[PDB]
Amino acid sequence: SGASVGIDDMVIPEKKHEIISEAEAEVAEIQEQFQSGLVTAGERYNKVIDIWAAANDRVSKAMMDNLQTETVINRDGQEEKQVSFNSIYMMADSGARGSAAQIRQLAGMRGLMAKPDGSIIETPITANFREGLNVLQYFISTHGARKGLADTALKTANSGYLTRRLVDVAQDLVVTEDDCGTHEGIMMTPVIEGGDVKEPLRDRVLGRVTAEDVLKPGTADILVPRNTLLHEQWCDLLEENSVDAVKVRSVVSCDTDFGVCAHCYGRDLARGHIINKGEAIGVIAAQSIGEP
Amino acid sequence: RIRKDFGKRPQVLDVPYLLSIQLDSFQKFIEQDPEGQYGLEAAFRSVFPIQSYSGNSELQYVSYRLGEPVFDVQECQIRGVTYSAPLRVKLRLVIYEREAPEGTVKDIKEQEVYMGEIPLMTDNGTFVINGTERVIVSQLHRSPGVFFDSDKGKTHSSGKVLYNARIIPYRGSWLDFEFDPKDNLFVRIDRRRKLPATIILRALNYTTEQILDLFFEKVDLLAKLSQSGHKRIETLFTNDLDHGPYISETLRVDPTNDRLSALVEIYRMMRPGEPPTREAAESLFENLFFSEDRYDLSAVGRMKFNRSLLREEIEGSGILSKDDIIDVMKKLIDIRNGKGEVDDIDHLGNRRIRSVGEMAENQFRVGLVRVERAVKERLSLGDLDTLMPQDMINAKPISAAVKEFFGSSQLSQFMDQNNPLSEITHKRRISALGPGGLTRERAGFEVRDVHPTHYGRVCPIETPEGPNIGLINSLSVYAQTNEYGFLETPYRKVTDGVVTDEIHYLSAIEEGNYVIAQANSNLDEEGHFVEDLVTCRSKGESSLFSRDQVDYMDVSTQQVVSVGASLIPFLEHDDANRALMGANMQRQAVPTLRADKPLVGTGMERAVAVDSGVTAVAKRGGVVQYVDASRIVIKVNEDEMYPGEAGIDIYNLTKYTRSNQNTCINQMPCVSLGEPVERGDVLADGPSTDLGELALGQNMRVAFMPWNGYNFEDSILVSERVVQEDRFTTIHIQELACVSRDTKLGPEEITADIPNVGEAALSKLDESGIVYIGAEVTGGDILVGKVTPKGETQLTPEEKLLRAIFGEKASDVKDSSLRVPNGVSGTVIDVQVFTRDGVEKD
Amino acid sequence: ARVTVQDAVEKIGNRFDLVLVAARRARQMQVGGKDPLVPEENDKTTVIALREIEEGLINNQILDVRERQEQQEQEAAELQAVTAIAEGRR
Amino acid sequence: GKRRLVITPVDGSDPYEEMIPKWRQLNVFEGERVERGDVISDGPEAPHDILRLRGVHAVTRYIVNEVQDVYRLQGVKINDKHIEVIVRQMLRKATIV
Amino acid sequence: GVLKIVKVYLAVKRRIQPGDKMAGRHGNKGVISKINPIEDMPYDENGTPVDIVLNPLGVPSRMNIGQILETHLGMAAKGIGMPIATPVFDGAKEAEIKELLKLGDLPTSGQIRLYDGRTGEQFERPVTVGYMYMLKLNHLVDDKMHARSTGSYSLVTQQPLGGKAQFGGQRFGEMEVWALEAYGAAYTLQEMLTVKSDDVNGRTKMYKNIVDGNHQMEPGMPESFNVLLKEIRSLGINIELEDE
Amino acid sequence: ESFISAASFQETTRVLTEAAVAGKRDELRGLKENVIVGRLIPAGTGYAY
Amino acid sequence: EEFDAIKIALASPDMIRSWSFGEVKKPETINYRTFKPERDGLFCARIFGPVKDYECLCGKYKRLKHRGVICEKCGVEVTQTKVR
Amino acid sequence: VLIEGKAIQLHPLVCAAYNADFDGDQMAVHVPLTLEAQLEARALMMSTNNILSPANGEPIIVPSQDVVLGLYYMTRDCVNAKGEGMVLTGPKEAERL
Amino acid sequence: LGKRVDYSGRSVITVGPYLRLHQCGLPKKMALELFKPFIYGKLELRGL
Repeated sequence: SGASVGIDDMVIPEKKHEIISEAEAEVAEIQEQFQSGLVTAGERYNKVIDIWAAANDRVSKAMMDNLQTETVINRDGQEEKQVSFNSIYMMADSGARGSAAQIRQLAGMRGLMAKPDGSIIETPITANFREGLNVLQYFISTHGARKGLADTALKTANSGYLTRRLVDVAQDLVVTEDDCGTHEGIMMTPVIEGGDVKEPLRDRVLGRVTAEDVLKPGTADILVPRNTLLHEQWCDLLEENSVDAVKVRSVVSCDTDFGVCAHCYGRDLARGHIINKGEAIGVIAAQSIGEP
Repeated sequence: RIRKDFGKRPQVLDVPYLLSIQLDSFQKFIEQDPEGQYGLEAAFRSVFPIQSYSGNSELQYVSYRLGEPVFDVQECQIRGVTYSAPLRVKLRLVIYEREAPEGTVKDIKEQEVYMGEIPLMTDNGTFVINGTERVIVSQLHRSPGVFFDSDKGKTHSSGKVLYNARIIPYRGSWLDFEFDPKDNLFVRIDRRRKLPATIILRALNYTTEQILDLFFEKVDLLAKLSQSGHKRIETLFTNDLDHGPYISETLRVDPTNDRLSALVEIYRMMRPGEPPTREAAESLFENLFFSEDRYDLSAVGRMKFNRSLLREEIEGSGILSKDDIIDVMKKLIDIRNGKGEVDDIDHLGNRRIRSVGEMAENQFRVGLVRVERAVKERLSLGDLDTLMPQDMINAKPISAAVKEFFGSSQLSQFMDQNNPLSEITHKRRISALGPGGLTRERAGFEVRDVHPTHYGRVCPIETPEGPNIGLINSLSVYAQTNEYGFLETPYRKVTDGVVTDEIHYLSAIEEGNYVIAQANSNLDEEGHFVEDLVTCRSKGESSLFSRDQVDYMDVSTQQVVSVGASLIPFLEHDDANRALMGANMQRQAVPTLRADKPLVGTGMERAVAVDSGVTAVAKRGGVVQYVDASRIVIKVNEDEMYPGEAGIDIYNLTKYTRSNQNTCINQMPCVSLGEPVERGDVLADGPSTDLGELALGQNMRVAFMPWNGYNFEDSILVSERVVQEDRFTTIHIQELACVSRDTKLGPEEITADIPNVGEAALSKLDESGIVYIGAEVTGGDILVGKVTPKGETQLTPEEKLLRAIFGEKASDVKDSSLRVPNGVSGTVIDVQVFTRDGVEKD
Repeated sequence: ARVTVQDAVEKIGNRFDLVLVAARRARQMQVGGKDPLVPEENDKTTVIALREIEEGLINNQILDVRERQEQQEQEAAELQAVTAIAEGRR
Repeated sequence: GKRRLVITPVDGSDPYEEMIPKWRQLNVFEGERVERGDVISDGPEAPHDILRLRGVHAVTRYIVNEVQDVYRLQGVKINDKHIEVIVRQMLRKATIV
Repeated sequence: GVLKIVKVYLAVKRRIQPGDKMAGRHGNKGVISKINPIEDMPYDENGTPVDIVLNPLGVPSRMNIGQILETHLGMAAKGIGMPIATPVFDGAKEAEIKELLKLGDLPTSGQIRLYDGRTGEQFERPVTVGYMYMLKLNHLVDDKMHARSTGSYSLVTQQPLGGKAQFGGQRFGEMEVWALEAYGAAYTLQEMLTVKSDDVNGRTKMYKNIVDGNHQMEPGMPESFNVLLKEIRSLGINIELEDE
Repeated sequence: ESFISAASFQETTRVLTEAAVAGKRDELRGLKENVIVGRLIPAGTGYAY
Repeated sequence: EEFDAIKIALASPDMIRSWSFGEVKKPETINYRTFKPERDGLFCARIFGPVKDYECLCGKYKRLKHRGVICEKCGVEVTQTKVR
Repeated sequence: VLIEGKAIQLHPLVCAAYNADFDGDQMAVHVPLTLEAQLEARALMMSTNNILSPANGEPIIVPSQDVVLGLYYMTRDCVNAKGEGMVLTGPKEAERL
Repeated sequence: LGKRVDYSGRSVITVGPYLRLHQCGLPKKMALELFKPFIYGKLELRGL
C-alpha cells in the first residue's frame, strides 16, 4: 500500500469554515440579549448545546463526501498502534474501524464535553489538536473524559444473569421424539394482530411446518400442502395476501410428556435444515438471548 | 551550539520543594531540642495524669527525655529491626502511707526509665520497619464542622435551612432539634430517645409565655408545642395550669406506669428508676469534655462555628444554663425567614488532608493510653514500697500500637523503586481511602469526577485509570500544603483595574468566596485592563462581565499540570486520555544500560533528579582523592595535613544491590580525580538518568510502514541488529538462602571437605564451606554444601540389594544441598556468613 | 478443513447420530484390541511421519448403518469378557 | 384526573368502577371492541391478570413477543422460537378452583 | 534450632525476548512476536537498515496526534547539529518548524524514497522516517508460561493442587459447563467432573491406559458424592442407593 | 416431582424432608440431577430415542 | 458401573445401632506422646477402627500375617486405613 | 500445530468470536483425553462447522481489518462517468468505472 | 462449583499468518508438558 503519514497529511476540510459561519451568527446574538436583561443566563445555558451538538456531526459528513469524488486514496492519521490504519476514509468505508465520532477528533473539531454533575460546558472547544488546545480549553476536556469508563463498568461485570435463570429450569426441555401423536386441529394459530398494537413480522412464521390446509384465494392448485417445510421465500407468499389465521405446529402446542419434537419446532438456525433429534433447544435458547 | 528558544512567559516564582510536605510536619511532633513543650508534650497531657483511684495513689507527669538509641546503627539492617530511640519520662507515685516524691527521707523517686521507643526520620523523610522502609501517604476527608444538607419526604415541616439539622462534632452528640407536628414533638438526644420537647425548655427556665406565646404568632405550625400545654379556647387562667405553665411539680398525668413532671422525669425514661440523688448522671457529658471542642482550644472547630452560628461560650457549654441549645435554635428560624447559608458537599474548601505529622499524633496517643489497662493489673498485686520503679508501666503494650501503624495500615505502602522519578510521585498522591465514616463506597457520580475548583490544586489528568477513577489523584507542581490541611495555591492580587506582580498564597476556603480571572487574559501595563468581558469563574460556575468584581488572577499556566505530566513534549497536542496512559506507564519504567536524554524536552527533567535525591551532592569544597567505580573519597581542609588526622568522609557508592521490586539502582562516577569540587557538584549520576535529567528510555529509527499481516493487532517486529548491541538489558536479581537446623538426628555443618561419593560438589565449594564469586552453569546444581546424616547412620538390609546392582557404595552421609528452583538461574552477588558472631544476634 | 467429514453429515439426515456412530464403536476398538475390525485396511486414516503411516483414527467405517440392533448394556459387558487386555513387561 | 375503571367497558348488565393514578398513558381510543386480557395501556402487563381470560394460547404469545420488542429496537435479530420453549415450562401447573 | 545463616544472591541478566510489552510516553502499546532478519530488510539510499518497524494501524481512536513535532523536528535537529526549548501549552509552531526543516540533509516533508529489499521495486508513495522515544516496560512474572499434567492431591477433598516445583491446574469454572451443554455433548462433560478432578480410583487406572497405547474405560463414582452419603447420614436421616 | 431438583437450586432444606417421609424414588431424567451423581448425560447425544 | 434411582427414608435408632459398634463417653481425643488415641475416646479405635494399616493402637498385631483377627486385649479388628 | 515460540498463535478471522485483542491478554487451553470427546471435537466443537449464528442466521465470522483491506483495494474503480458512447480511442484512463 | 482440570496450559497470545481457519499455533515446550502421559506411550512403541 505504501501508506504513510506527514505534517501536511492532516489536512482540514474547507467545509469547516462554512458551518462555523452560521454558528457565529447565533453566538454574536446570545450575549447581546444577555447584557440587556431580557435573557437569563439559564436560558442561554441550554441553547448553546442545540447548535454545536449538531455542528460537529455535519462536518464529518461533509468531509467523507469529498473523499469519494476526485480522490479516495488520501492518507491521513498519525503514528500509533491499535487496530485502525492509514487513509482515514479507506478504512472507514471498508467497514474495518473508524466511527464518525473518532475521526472528528482528527480532521474536525473537538466537540462538546460534560460537567461532573450533568450539565454541559458553556463555551465550546473548537480548537483542534492541529493548532493545539488552550490551557483553559484543555481543563474542560478532562471532565467529559470521565464519562467513558463509567458507563461500561456494568456490562463488563456479568451480563450472563439472564441465562442464569433459564438454564436452571429448561434443563429438561429437550427433543424427546420425532412425531408425538397430535392431529392438526388443536394447536396454535398465530394471528396477524399481535405486538404492541399491530406490528406483525416474518420472525414468528420463520421456519415452521404448517398444519391444516389453509385455503388461500387465487387460481386452482395454489393451496399449501399440509406436510411441507417453511422457507424464507415460502413465508413471503403467506404474509402477502392471507392476512388471516395460519394453522402451524408450535412448541407450546406439543402433546407429549416433557419435551418437544422436531416438527413442532422448525429450522435449526445454526445450519440450514430441520432440527435433529438431540438439539437442546432449552439450553441454546438461553444463551442465544443471554449473549446479546 | 546555539540554543534557540521560543516561548518564555517569565514566572515570578519557581516550583517549591516537592518534598516539603513530608519533612516539616514530622518535625512538629517529636520536639527534642528546638521547641520545649508543644507537640509531643500534648500527647502526655491526654494520658496523664493517669488516675487509678483505689485509695491514695496518684501518678503525675513531669517531662520527657531522648538519650541514646538501643545499640549501633549499622546492625539493624541485617536482622530486621526498626531503628529507633527509647524515651525517658519522670514518674511521681504516692503510697497510702503518705509517700510522695518531695523529700529525701521516706520519699523515693525515679527519673530515668526507658520503655517506649518510637522510630525517627532521616534525610529524605522515610521510615524503616523490619528492614523494608515504609512511607505514609496523607488521605483526603471532609473536615468536621457544621454543614447544611437536605432531607427527602416531609414536604410539610420545619428545621434549619431545609429540614433535619445535621452536625458532626467528632463523637460528642448529634443534637437534633427537628419539628414534627400533630402531637409529640420530634427530638432526639444521642440515638433516638424519643420524648416530649415541651418539658425540655421548661428545664432551661422557660415558662409557657416564651416559646409558644411569643413565636406562634409568626407561625401556626406549632401543633407539637400546643399539645402538652393544652391551650384550647380562652378560659379561666388560674386553676387551669398544666405541664407548660408550672415548673416544679408539673401536671401529673400520663397513660402509663410512671408519670411525667418536667424536671424530675428526664431520667424516668430509663426503667426502672432511682432517686434524684444524681443531678449530673448525663448532663456532665455536654460541658467540660472533648464533646463540644473538636480540637485543642477550638483550633479547628472555630472557623466552622462563629462564622455560621453566633458567637461562642467556653470550650463546652456549662451548668444549668446552656448557650449551645439557644444559639442553634436561633438559626433554624433565622434562615427560615431569609438568610443564605448553603454548604457544598463536593467542595475542596470543606475538605482537608492529614499529613504524617498529624497522623503521628493520634496514633501515638492510642498506643500510650494502652498501658493504662496494664498499670492497674500490677497494682492489685503490689506490696508496699516496691511498686515504685518500672514495676507498673510496660514497654510491650506501648510499643505495639506504634509498630502496627508504620507497616500495617491503609496509609502505609511500599515505595515504588521501579523508577527514581516514580519514587517522588508515589508520595505526591492523596488517596481518597481512609475512615469509614468520612469515606464510603456509595455512588458518587458528582464526586468521583473532577471539579472546576481543582484547577491549580489537583491535576485533573494524572489519575489511576480503572474502577478506582477519581478517588486516587496527584498534587500539582505549584501545589503545597500548609500546617493546617487545605491545599494552598499562589494567586496574584488586583484592585480595580490595576494589577500587582506580587503573588498571594490562598487556601481553597476563600477560593469560592472570591472571583479568580484567567492567566491568558490581556494586560497592558500594571494599571489598566484590556477587556470588558473578563472570562473568570466563581466556585464551579464560570461567570462573565464586570472587571471590578475580580481580585485574584492566575500567575502561572503550569499550575494545572502535575509534576510528572509536565515532562512530556507538547501537551496541547495530546488528549487527556493518552496523557494519562503515558504517565501511569512511565512510573513502571526500569533503569537500562543504554540510557540517554530525549532529543526534545521541557526543562523540568533536571529539577526531578535533584529533589528526589538520586545523585550524590557534596556538602563541602575540596579536591578528590580516589575515583573508584565503587567508592569515592573526598578529603576536606579543616584539619592539619596528616595521613591519619583529617575530615575523612567516605561516600559509600551503592553497587549492584537488591530493591523493593527487584530493580537496578546503581551509580556511575562522573567526576575525575584532581579537579576540585564544591557544594552542588554531582559526584555520580543515578541509575536511569544521564547528567541528571530524565533519560528513562532511548531513541531508535523507524521505517513507518505495515508488514504483510505480521503486524495484525498491536503486533510489532523488531530488527535483530538491536539485539546484537544488547541495548535492552535489565538485571532482575533474586534471593536464595540456606538455613541449618538442629534436627534430632544430629546438627549438620557446612564445610568444603565433605565425605561425598561425588566430585561435582567439590568443584564449586573450595573456599572452606563457601564458594568463589562469579561463574556459570545451569539450574539444578549445588550452591552451599550440606551434610545431613539420615537414617541414624544405619543402612537397611533390603536397601543394600538395590545399590548392589548399580555399584555398592552407600555412604553414611549424603549431599542434601539446596538445589536451584525451576526457571532461570543467575550469577551471585555477595556472600554473608555469620558463624555465631559475638554481637547481639537473636 | 478435514477429510471426509462434511460427507458423513450430508449422506444421512442427522448430525447427532454420526457422533455415536464413530464414538461408542471407536473407543471400543481400542479396548478390544484391533481384531474386531474385520473390514480391510483400506478404510484407514493417513499420518505423514518418518515416511510411513501409523495410528488409525476413524470416520471411514460409517457405510452400512441400521436401525434396531443391541441394547446398550452389553456393549461393554461381553466386550471386556472375550478380551481382557492388559500390559506386561519382560 | 380520569376515574371510571381503566376505560370501563359497558355491557348489557351492571358495569363496574374503580380508580387508577394519572401516571398512565392512553393507548386505545374510543370505538374499539376490546375483550379481557388485551393490553389497554402501555408497557408490560400482569401475567396473572390476563391469565383469567387469555388462557394459554394467548398469554404465551404475549410474553414471547413482548420480549422480542426490546431486542427489536436494539438491532439484533433472534427467533421467537427460543422463548416458546421456555414459556411452555410455565404451563406445567394449573390450580383448581 | 538454627546454628548460622548463609545468604546467597541470584543476579539474573534478563535479555530481550519476544513476549514483553513496549510503550513510550504517548501510549503506543505493542508487543514483539517475530524478529525480522536483516537479509529481507529494506533500507534507504545510503543503505541504513531500519532499527524497528512500527505499525500504522490505529490512530483515529487515540486522538493523541502530537509526536509529529518530535519526529520531523528531531530529524532536522540532527542535520543542523540544536536543543529545542518548548514550554507547556506553547513552544514551537507549524510555520516555525517548517522553516527549520528547510535545512537538514535534503528532504523537507519527511517522506523519503524507500527501496524494497525483497522484490527490489521502490515502494509507491515514500514513507516517513525519524526518531521516536519509546520504552521497554518490565516483564511481569504473572504472565509466565505455566502448564500442569500431574501433581499431588488432598485426602477428603481429593482434587488437583499446585505446589512449588509443580505447576497449577486451570480450574474448569462453571461458566464453561453450560457452554458445553448447549452443543448437546455427553462424555466430554462427565470427564470434567470425575477422573479429571474428583474421582481418584478412576484417575490412576486411566494413567495406565494411555501408556501402552490403549483406551481408558468409563469413570466410577465421584468421591465428593460417596462421602456425602455419610455426611447426610449423621443428620438423623438414612440414605440408601438402588439400581434398576 | 424430583426432590434433588429443587435441592440443587433454591430451597433445599425443605425437599429433603418432604421426600424422606413418603419416599420418592426419583429417576435420572433431568440434567443437573446427573452432574451431581456422575453418569452419562440423559440427553443431547445420548437420549432414550 | 453406573447409578440409577435413589431411595430416601427416615433413620431409626435400630438401624443406626447396626452400623455403630459402641458409644463414646470420653471427650478426650488422642495423646501427643505416642500419638495413640485414648481408650473409649473420640478417635477410639475400638469403634472407628485401627489408625494405621493392619495394626491396632497398642501393638499386639503388626505384621501382615494377620489378615484380620480381633484382639482379646484391645478389641479392634485388623483392617486398612480406608474403612475409617 | 507445533511452532517455535512461547506463545499461543490465534487465527485472525476468528478474533471476532473471542472478541479479544493481542495487546497482552491471556487464554487457557484444554485437551481431550477420551476418544469419544475427540470425535465431538470434530463434530460441533470445531469452528469450521459453526460459521453461521445460532441466534439470527447471519455469518458471524467476517473479515476484520487487514483481510478486508486487501480486498477493498483490489476491488476499486473511480466511478463518476458521463453516460454512453462509441468511445474507441482517446480516453482510456486506468480502470475507472 | 468448580473442578480443576488435571491437564491444562496457559500463555501469552500472539498472531500467526501461517495458520488456517481450522488451525491454531501453540508453544513448543508446552507440547511436552500437556501431552505428557501420551508422549511416553509412543516413545515406548518406537525406538527412542
